[PDB]
Amino acid sequence: LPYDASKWEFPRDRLKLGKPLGRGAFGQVIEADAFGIDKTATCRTVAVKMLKEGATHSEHRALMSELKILIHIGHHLNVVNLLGACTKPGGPLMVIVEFCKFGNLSTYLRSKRNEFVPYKDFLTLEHLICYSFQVAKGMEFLASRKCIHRDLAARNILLSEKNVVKICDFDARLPLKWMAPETIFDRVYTIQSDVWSFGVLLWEIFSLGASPYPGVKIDEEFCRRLKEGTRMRAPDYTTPEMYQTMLDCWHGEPSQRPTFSELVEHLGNLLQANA
Repeated sequence: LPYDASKWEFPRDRLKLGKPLGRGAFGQVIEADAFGIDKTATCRTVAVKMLKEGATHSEHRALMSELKILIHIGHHLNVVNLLGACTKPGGPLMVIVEFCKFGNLSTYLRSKRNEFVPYKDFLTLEHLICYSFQVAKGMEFLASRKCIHRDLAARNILLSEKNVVKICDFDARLPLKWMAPETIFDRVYTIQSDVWSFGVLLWEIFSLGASPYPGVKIDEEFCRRLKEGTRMRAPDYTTPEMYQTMLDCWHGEPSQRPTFSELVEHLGNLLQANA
């Protein structure tokens, strides 16, 4: 796949690496200041995806692959965007993306259970609904580019400066809890199964950062219930209409669940109705 170096290549000497933002079995992210990464004379903090010390050609083919997908996907305010890359000889392959200072959404929300009042420092129904709305914008975009997230959860939503929230990958979690029933069973992954996932994320937003299916067992009977119509109860901070939206996204038939386009319209209505 082509890599237009004129548009994307950024000089390693303009990149100053800082503290690691995360690790993994293959990749690793690390904070960094890049000068003029957006054509202006400013030092901008960014997130750098680079390989680990001793990474193989397939780990190398992987980072490079994800680089082209990012270039493919394109730009959207509600995704963690590609800013530039270091691919030429004389250094480590590095994929520079936007840095989101507040971290994933779940961890952030949990931290604000004390700083939250439905209506008026504090979060409010407007925040929770604005984050939901933004994630639907972000997903309507990815769906437009014909991408499927496969694991849409709040830990994969990062919070930046303005209350802008961005999707990435576009304490632990049990990823099965976000899986639509046909995905769990027939193992299919479609955007309509991302909407189910979206519904679980909404639930996380209004439970202020909680784990779905509170203390329930994920046995084969769990997936039976789930396939028959069993569903989570309203989280402590939802709006009845936000909960109704969860039930919609959790529809048995993927075709009957709303489309992200439909959800952007609906959440825009709820948001504006919020005032």
